[PDB]
Amino acid sequence: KMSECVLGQSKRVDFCGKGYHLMSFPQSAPHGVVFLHVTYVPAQEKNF
Amino acid sequence: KMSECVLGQSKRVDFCGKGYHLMSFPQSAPHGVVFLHVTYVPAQEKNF
Ligand SMILES: *[C@@H]1O[C@H](CO)[C@@H](O[C@@H]2O[C@H](CO)[C@@H](O)[C@H](O)[C@H]2NC(C)=O)[C@H](O)[C@H]1NC(C)=O
Repeated sequence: KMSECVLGQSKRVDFCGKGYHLMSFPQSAPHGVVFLHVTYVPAQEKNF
Repeated sequence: KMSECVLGQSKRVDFCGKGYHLMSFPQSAPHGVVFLHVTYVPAQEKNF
């Protein structure tokens, strides 16, 4: 995920958050890593 | 695979069946899952 979510834009479904992946930012944690995932989500549909 | 083969279209080779991935349908099995992989296979080539 560090390579595919932070150093790129992934198309893999539900791999870099929920929605359409735009970008991610890492944060360190005591014995691990926290990813902040920024996604695009559509809203307010109409029928045509 | 449930995320990437069923909830979307994958470009990963051989991850969602043999051929060019179109779509997949899940089925429940006892203690497991069965994937029905729908693929696109070209046929009847000519040379040019
Ligand atoms: C396209 O042309 C090639 C030859 O350039 C065909 O390959 C030949 O196929 C025949 C019959 O199977 C063999 O006897 C030859 O040995 C093959 N040639 C070579 C050099 O391998 C090929 O069959 C053609 N493709 C189509 C779809 O007709």
